[PDB]
Amino acid sequence: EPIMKRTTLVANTSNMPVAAREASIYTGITLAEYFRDQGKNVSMIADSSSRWAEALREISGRLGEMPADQGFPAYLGAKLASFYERAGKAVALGSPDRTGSVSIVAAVSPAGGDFSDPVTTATLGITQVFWGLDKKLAQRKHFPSINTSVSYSKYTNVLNKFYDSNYPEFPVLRDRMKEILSNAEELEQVVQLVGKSALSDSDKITLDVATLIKEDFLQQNGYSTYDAFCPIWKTFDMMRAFISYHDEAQKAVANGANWSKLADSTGDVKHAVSSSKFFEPSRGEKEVHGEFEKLLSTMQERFAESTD
Amino acid sequence: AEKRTLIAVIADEDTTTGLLLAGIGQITPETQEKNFFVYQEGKTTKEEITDKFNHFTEERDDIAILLINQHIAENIRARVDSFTNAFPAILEIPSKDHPYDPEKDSVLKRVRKLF
Amino acid sequence: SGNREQVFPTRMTLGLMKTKLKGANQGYSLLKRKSEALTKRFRDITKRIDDAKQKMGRVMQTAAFSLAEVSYATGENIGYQVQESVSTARFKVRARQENVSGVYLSQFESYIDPEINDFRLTGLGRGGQQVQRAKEIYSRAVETLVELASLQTAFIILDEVIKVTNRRVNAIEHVIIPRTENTIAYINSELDELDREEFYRLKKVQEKKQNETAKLDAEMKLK
Amino acid sequence: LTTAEYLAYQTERHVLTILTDMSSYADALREVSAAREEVPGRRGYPGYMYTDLSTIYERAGRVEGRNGSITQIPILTMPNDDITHPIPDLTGYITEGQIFVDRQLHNKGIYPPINVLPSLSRLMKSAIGEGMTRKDHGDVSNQLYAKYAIGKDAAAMKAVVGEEALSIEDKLSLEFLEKFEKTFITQGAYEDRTVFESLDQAWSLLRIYPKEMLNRISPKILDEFYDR
Repeated sequence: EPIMKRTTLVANTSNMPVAAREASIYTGITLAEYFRDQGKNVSMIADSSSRWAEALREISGRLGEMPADQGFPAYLGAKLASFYERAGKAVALGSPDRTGSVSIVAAVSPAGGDFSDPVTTATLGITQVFWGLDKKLAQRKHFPSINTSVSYSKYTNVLNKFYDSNYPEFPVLRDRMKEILSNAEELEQVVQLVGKSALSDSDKITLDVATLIKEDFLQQNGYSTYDAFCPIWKTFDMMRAFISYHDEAQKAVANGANWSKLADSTGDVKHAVSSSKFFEPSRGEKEVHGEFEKLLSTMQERFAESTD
Repeated sequence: AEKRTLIAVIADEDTTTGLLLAGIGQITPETQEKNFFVYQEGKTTKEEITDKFNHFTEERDDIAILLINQHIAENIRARVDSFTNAFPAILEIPSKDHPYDPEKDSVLKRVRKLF
Repeated sequence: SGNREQVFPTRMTLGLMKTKLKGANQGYSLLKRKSEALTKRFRDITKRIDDAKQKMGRVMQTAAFSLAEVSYATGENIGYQVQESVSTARFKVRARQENVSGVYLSQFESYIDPEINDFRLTGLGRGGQQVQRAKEIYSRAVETLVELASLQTAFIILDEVIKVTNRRVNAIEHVIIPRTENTIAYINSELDELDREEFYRLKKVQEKKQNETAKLDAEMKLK
Repeated sequence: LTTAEYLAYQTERHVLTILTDMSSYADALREVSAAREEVPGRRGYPGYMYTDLSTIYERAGRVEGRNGSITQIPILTMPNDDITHPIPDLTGYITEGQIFVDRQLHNKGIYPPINVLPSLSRLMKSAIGEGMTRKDHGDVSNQLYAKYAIGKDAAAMKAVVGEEALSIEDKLSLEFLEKFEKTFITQGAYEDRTVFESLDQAWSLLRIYPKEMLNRISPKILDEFYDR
């Protein structure tokens, strides 16, 4: 079935009047609220709340109001708050009892490529989830190019209840990956001045595992059939596989094994972990999970063999 | 580079004999050469000594160290630059017929000057 | 005034240059204490060279005495009989690489040949003892040569590291800091000042307009 | 703060005041200022909020005639993570010290991600003593700070000179930093540690070091606590 039966669009080009630009967000969120009141989980996608903020700035300019910062109106944060907090899960008014929600998924166009612009600064004080941009990943064409260091989600704690029911180790593996990425990020910023000569074998494993993560788990094509939509079970299994790679590599190197020899002898399981992303999600959760379990068992066997 | 035994081109005849007794020389059937030059101190020309030192230190590709035991000025002058790229061509100043005083040792002089 | 990056003064560039300055400062300190470790090892190796010079001289003269004693045992000098045994080498410097203070120093390791030792198989029985003394002397001299090679490599590495640290202290940081100072203190302050002047002129126009309106209203109330 | 003043200075309670999101209050203050056609000051924030933040903050402290007291813990989000921003700068002017929450610690999974190297309590020395917690509080805190800084420096050199090229204090410092950050700083969101439990956990962390270079602990306290 077409998505259009689920979707209504609020088209507002840039050449339309500024007041229509300002009212676009409000009419869209009111439609989202109306469909939330029917007990339907409805998602609102705002193309650029930065353009909405610029519309507010232009209107305040025509009104001769005193701006706050970089020309933006003083009530910019108040307006973004009054828009964003129209989102949460709710018990719809009236009877019968029902529950709906409005997931506000609002994009922001940065100014000068930094978070110094007032729109993002006001947004960060409201949004629980902020998927920041990384021009180092964007310029190197590593999509979806989300800045892991500065992006955050305050819904990690709330989602522990969902994870415990479905994927018990998901928060643990997510924290493990974040720790690995941060440690390797500081290791890279040291290396770029010093070099990779003096690092311990464990540091080399951290760097290689984080590079593998960035290239084969975080990076997503989006235009490929195998990876257009990575289901949550596939994502969880991939986190399991990557964390298992890191854990077995660290355990083996702790037992004296040279990292170069281990890497050359386990390039096969490294390629298996890398190509785990190529599994078609359409094959079903059962088949994909079974094949991920096969991959994990193969990795454990291979590392047990090569550690001796 | 490949391992090699120390050459005694700029060492004394007695030092060369001692190195040969220890086994610090290997033959080169490709050109009928040897890993250690003849220590003809007082008989070979200074230019010949410099040429042999250059061949051992530049022409040779093995990792042979060198002996400059009480070397004549033909090697003392060259030692000011021959120390660069100490691999595969290492340098040293063993004892010889003349006493191995550290005054003429280029490596010791550089070490002291760096202090 | 001073070295400058000649960069586009904006808040994004200000933050970029602050991060660059912090990174360069921490890199300067990082390489400074790396160079401290390297120069500590360098002084150690210089001491080893200094004393090992006389140690190796003593060992060389011991080996020469032992060889000449073997010659006394075997009548005439070992001479050409010894010289003709240059077919194979009983001692060699095996290749090695020891990461001394984070630098891959190429310290050669002495390794006598375990396959053949026939170069001393001639004449009198003291040839074996002379060969053993000369082999010990060769091992000592090979240790001295490995220490000298380590000293040379460490000198090169320490010179490069100290040059980089001095460059960071004197040019890189001392130009990034004036660039950041320019950016913020000059240009961001001037932009804020121009915004202040424009908004104050706006307020003056608005207040004079509203004051004229209030005066007109008071006048028509009076009339 | 009016409620805290009432309680502490009339009911004679000890009142702790947590003012979370001081930056949001500053944004609201800027909005109110620009509503009165005032021209914005530095970074769009009006130039007079040092006075208003001072009025908020100074409504604290203990007083002569009342047994009550007010302790304030403002919580402000640094925009773009800088101290030079007007809000953290003015708060540093008016308040004694600051606690730092570090993004780097947060990404590593450490909770609370409190970075203790920059965080400082200016008048901490008045809260610690013999009749005030335990006699070893000050020097244990000092030793923890020193060994943590040494551990961070040694972690910097771990990737530059190598693990084996470090000094014995640095080898101890890497593992001290590990145990510190992921056992002592890392405290559960519902784990309530009394000051004495935290102090003896700090001692258990400090028991790995030798006598000679626990030099920032007084030898009396060190010889009474470290050796058993």
